[PDB]
Amino acid sequence: PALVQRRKKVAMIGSGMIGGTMGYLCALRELADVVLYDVVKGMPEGKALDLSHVTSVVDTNVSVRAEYSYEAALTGADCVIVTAGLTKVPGKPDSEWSRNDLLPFNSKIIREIGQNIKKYCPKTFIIVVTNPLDCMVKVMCEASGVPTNMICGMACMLDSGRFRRYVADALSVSPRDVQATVIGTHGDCMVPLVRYITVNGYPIQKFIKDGVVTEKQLEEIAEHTKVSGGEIVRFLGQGSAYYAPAASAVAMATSFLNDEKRVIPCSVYCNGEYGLKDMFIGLPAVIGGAGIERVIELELNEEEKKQFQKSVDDVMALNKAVAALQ
Amino acid sequence: PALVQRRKKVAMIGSGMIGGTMGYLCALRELADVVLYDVVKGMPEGKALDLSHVTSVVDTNVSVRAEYSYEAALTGADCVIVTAGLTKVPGKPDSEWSRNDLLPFNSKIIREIGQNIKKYCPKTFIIVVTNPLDCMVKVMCEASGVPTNMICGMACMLDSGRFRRYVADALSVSPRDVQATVIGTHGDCMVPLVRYITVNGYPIQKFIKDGVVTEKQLEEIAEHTKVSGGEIVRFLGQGSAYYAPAASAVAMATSFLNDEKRVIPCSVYCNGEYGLKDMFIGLPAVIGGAGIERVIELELNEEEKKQFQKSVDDVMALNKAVAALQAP
Amino acid sequence: PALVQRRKKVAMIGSGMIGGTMGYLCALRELADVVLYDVVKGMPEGKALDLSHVTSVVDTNVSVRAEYSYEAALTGADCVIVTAGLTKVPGKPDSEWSRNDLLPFNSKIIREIGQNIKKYCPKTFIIVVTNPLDCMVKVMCEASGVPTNMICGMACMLDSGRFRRYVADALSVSPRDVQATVIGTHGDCMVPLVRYITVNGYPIQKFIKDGVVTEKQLEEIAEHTKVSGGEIVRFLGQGSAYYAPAASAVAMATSFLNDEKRVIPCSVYCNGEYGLKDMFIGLPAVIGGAGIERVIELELNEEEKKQFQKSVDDVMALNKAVAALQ
Amino acid sequence: PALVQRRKKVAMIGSGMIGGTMGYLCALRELADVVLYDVVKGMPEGKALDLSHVTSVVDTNVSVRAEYSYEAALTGADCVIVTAGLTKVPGKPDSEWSRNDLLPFNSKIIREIGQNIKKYCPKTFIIVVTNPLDCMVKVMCEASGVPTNMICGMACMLDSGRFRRYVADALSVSPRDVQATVIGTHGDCMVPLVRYITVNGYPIQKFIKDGVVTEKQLEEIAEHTKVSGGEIVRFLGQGSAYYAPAASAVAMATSFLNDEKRVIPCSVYCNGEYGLKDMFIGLPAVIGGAGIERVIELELNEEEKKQFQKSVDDVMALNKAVAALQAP
Ligand SMILES: CC(=O)c1ccc[n+]([C@@H]2O[C@H](COP(=O)([O-])OP(=O)(O)OC[C@H]3O[C@@H](n4cnc5c(N)ncnc54)[C@H](O)[C@@H]3O)[C@@H](O)[C@H]2O)c1
Ligand SMILES: CC(=O)c1ccc[n+]([C@@H]2O[C@H](COP(=O)([O-])OP(=O)(O)OC[C@H]3O[C@@H](n4cnc5c(N)ncnc54)[C@H](O)[C@@H]3O)[C@@H](O)[C@H]2O)c1
Ligand SMILES: CC(=O)c1ccc[n+]([C@@H]2O[C@H](COP(=O)([O-])OP(=O)(O)OC[C@H]3O[C@@H](n4cnc5c(N)ncnc54)[C@H](O)[C@@H]3O)[C@@H](O)[C@H]2O)c1
Ligand SMILES: CC(=O)c1ccc[n+]([C@@H]2O[C@H](COP(=O)([O-])OP(=O)(O)OC[C@H]3O[C@@H](n4cnc5c(N)ncnc54)[C@H](O)[C@@H]3O)[C@@H](O)[C@H]2O)c1
Ligand SMILES: O=C([O-])C(=O)[O-]
Ligand SMILES: O=C([O-])C(=O)[O-]
Ligand SMILES: O=C([O-])C(=O)[O-]
Ligand SMILES: O=C([O-])C(=O)[O-]
Repeated sequence: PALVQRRKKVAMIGSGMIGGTMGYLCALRELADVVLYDVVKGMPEGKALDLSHVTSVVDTNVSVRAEYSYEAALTGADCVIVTAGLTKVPGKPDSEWSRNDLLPFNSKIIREIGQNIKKYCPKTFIIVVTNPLDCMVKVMCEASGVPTNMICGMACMLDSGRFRRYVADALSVSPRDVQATVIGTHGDCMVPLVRYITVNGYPIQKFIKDGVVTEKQLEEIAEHTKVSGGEIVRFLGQGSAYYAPAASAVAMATSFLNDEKRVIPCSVYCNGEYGLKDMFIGLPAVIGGAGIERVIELELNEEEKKQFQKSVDDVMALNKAVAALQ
Repeated sequence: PALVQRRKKVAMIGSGMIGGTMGYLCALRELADVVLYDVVKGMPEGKALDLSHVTSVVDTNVSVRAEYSYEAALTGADCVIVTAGLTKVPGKPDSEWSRNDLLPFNSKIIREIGQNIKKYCPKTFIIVVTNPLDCMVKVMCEASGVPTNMICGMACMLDSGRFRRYVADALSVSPRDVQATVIGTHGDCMVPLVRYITVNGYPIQKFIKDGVVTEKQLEEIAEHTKVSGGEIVRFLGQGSAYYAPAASAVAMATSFLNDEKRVIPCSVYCNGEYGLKDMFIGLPAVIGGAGIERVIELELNEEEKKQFQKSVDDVMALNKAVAALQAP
Repeated sequence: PALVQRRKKVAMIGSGMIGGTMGYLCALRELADVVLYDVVKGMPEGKALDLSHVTSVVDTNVSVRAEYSYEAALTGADCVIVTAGLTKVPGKPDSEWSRNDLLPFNSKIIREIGQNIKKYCPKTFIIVVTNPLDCMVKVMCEASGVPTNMICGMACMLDSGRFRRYVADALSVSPRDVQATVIGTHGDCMVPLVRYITVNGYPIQKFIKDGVVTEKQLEEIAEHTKVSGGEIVRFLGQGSAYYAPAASAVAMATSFLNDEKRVIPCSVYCNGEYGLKDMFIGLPAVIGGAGIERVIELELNEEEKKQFQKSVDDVMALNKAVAALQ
Repeated sequence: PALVQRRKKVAMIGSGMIGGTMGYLCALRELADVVLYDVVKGMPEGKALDLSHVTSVVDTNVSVRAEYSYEAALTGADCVIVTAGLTKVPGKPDSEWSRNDLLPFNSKIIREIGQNIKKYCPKTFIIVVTNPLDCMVKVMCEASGVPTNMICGMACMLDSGRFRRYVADALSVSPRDVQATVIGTHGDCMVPLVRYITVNGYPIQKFIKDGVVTEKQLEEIAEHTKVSGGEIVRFLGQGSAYYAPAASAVAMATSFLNDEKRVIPCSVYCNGEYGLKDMFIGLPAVIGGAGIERVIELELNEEEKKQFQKSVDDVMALNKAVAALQAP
């Protein structure tokens, strides 16, 4: 009869490794109907079929469909997750992999998508994934026109998860009980907050005194955290990480769709925090039904401010660069 | 043919509110086969049937059944969760409800159960719930004879859980991201560690400075945390809390059965921590497939040590009384 | 700021054994905000506190609270599950337990709740649990005035669940893969459809031929199914079943809230099925975002028609008794 | 202290698309520790790292590691899922994609892995995924030497899942409530049992008579089911389906590890069923803690027997050829 409860709808703009994987999580958990969009014809339909098949195997019921027009993909989307763009510069060695070099390639793609979001789903919650992340979020914000609390970028939840897993291993505890955060720009200048590491809220410092972990060891973990993306790029040979990036993005989408109010670091709009304005950078935030509801301005020690400033310079330089392109 | 992968088995010794509720969680998550045991005959069989029906409704497959003998209930249990005993003293005003008053009624029961565990499943992991919790864990340890890392009491995860829900409501965040801990003995002398509260590892002091919450609010929250049990007893009229207590005990059991190594505060054996020996008390610990794999010692400050020390005296006095009064 | 994604809200009208258990399921699964209402004061606040504490323990975030006024409990409820009423007749012996005897006591309670639903949440989905079920849904229908596709009674999913568990045990397979259905009036006249039992879609007859189970065994299971509610009443001593009943009603509400379109037997409004009109009785149905989306009319053999007619007569007499009372 | 509850361990031999995806399910659901093994160097390590990262994101705790020796990968494996092998013959047009063409490229690989299992984890439950499925299960069985109930092939759950999705869409109901099964060999000769389709036990015939679906519609659904694999091969351009295959394999692995006794059609050893001996073919079976605990023989009508006989003839032919060409 009259539909009273409508399933949530998530449009995956870009159906590569991450888009498909996020679609998988949606089908596995029955979180929402899924739309797979991409410029590559055919592939999206193959994945949609494969995913629709998953719903039977795992006894869930959501609709997964491919769409090749912006209008069909975006109309009615409660949340739009963008992964469209390149992951590596063509004809460039894995050792020279740089997220920033992707800017000239993905800038125009993010812009076009945002103009379409503005046209077809101006009230949606946008989650950007495309690199260089913090820069692409701004481009997306300017082109989409959505309120600044309704757009963010997935980056720091992934970096923090990496940070968390390494600490968890060192301590021999579930990463569920390791709170470790990475803030700043998603890249070599990201800032792992070693000082803020807690084990179920217990200061990491005590674990150092009790000899469970050493200061040197934690510093090495922070370093491993910064280069984890490039490490996977090198091991994989082709493309980059997608399982954790997909899981992080969906976690954020979920906190939004279910108004959970999780505390998740991500690339958020700056309203004066740290003296920053009209830009996006990775900071701890609360994601709820009204989108980004809080942005935490942590007190930084000398070393952290130093690293964060460099993170800020990197971002502002990238945004200057995009402004020069168009 | 031969069974190669056997389901885990959790024996609920006591099939009242909490025992039946824990049985429900196992059924809902297909966590393990469940055995319901109680001195009251008839009732656990009714709950076993009800619970077996749940498996159909939620598409899971675990066996849920009642056993009336200790031998049939305990044999083969990977984990034994004890809730057997009284929640309230007969003919006593809810205004006067006290967990310590139960000491005379539950001691004997807990001791008998431990003697049976020693007899039927000495390799099991024991999770005690029966109040007064910290004293009972010790009685259970002595009677069962299991290694000290294979036994604990469920309490602080519940107390921290309450602490967390209140903080989460004051900050408008998911309790998943509030790490608030309560240590000490489960009672009026429990120690809500207000100074240690974090929001995804971020010091609470930052939310205080930001003007989102005040120290005053936090202290009122710790006070609520402490009287949360009695509050529910008074509201309910009969019995006490069971939904969160059951979820707490099962989360601990799951961390054991799956070797998750989650960091959950519970009543654990002390062998030097905080200067305590031969006793159990609420402390942050790591629960893994080897039982209590680690007992965390926090750097308490003067005021905290004073409150913890009061908690220590209460349980030591009671343990001495129990030993003094024990039958040969 | 502006809330865009709002959690679903389910009101439990009646906070005894079943209302509290359903609240438990909502909190454990982060299914929806919960409201506990009851005529008894204090108790609902006690359970609400206990349940809110659960969210922390299992890392979910939903609001659980007690409300004493109908206006507070019902306003905004996406779904209302009614368990308000008695489970046993005061003074009557357990051996003489009957759902039909509860009619004089619960009919007035249900009618009042219906009028309050009309007033505060006419657009909600109503799931009645209070016995005598099929009769009570009718009472709720007339008093509430909601669309005929927006009200139903929970009973047969529970009866079928019991039916499936017993069959599952006889065959040594997961109940997940046993399709067993009970239709008719929730009572001694309920009709377990032995002939329609399938194991992952495979006819039960083949298993009979393979000697996995005998026809006599199936018939005894059908009988056990019929008397399961009383068997539990007798074993419990006080009250009746609540774990499976609660799970059954939440499964129904979930199929509604997420528009799953599950095929769940329940008490639904008849528009001519079996020649039944202006009444409610248990039949297989499809529950989705638009409430009862389809009612399935199975072909019945001679014995089934015979047993079903008794089911119909049972409930028609009950509805007759109610019109005489109010 | 001593570990008492050890996590389950699943070894993905072959860490391509399906192998990696199954590891994801294990990490997402905290089902078991995972070992990613492959002959391609580096790639498994990249995926293991990425999957270990997932555990933090979704708050679970299982170990995910890459292993380059058969011994490290296989020792202690409760279950081994083999996806090692080719998906398409190089240089052949997608329009000419045929699973049987893979036989000469994957048979030796499957045999080797089997030889290593016999040595390193003879008590494991083996789930083969590599095509051509039914023929590879037999090679694995002979090479590995495990009891016939401890090995099966994943295929019909996938085929049946596609079958169920299409029917569910036609009826506008959840696939959870559609029981549709495909038996026979995983290929063009697979048998979608249209006549056995039920909606929560209710026969599809009634929906035809009531005008909800048509005979042609169901026929197109059976046909669409048979060609689904190739359909995705052609759409994707490179490789073949992996999301549903992975979920089907892990669902089977889970029924074994949790002794759920789910009724899942899969490639199982035949000892008389439908008159077949010494071979594997897709049939409904019960998967539990003792591996394949029952194989269901369905009554087939004339047309079904004709089609099933056709799939039987295909696999027996191949099994014969494989044996003739096997290396000493
Ligand atoms: C911030 C962070 O943590 C993180 C982590 C991992 C990857 N990424 C980035 O996320 C992006 C996606 O990675 P991936 O999924 O592995 O990549 P990949 O598998 O290559 O898929 C990108 C997809 O987008 C498609 N595409 C290209 N142009 C367009 C366009 N105009 N409109 C729609 N689709 C288009 C492309 O055809 C392909 O299907 C890359 O830019 C990565 O660098 C970010
Ligand atoms: C530590 C903590 O956080 C916490 C929280 C809530 C309740 N509790 C305590 O946990 C216990 C159980 O709570 P409940 O389930 O609500 O209580 P309740 O519902 O009364 O059930 C206790 C059950 O144990 C049974 N019993 C009594 N004596 C024996 C015996 N000798 N052997 C076997 N069974 C027996 C009794 O018949 C009843 O079915 C009480 O002692 C509570 O105070 C502790
Ligand atoms: C159909 C089916 O399968 C099934 C299964 C089990 C129980 N039931 C019935 O479901 C109902 C609830 O069972 P229960 O929860 O176990 O029972 P119980 O635990 O007694 O709770 C019923 C609750 O409703 C309350 N109540 C009474 N009158 C009102 C009123 N006017 N307004 C609001 N609340 C009121 C009462 O105070 C109590 O808290 C009974 O009628 C049972 O017979 C049906
Ligand atoms: C039965 C069924 O339903 C089904 C469905 C989909 C795919 N499959 C088959 O499953 C297999 C794997 O598919 P995929 O994962 O998508 O493919 P793909 O991603 O290409 O991975 C196969 C992996 O195995 C590796 N490999 C090759 N030889 C060996 C060896 N000797 N030892 C260890 N690893 C080796 C190879 O390097 C690659 O990483 C193929 O044979 C498919 O045809 C079966
Ligand atoms: O951005 C990336 O590619 C990463 O960190 O995985
Ligand atoms: O011990 C108790 O009863 C409590 O805290 O709920
Ligand atoms: O209605 C009942 O009481 C039952 O069947 O459980
Ligand atoms: O076997 C296959 O590749 C399939 O059917 O997906």
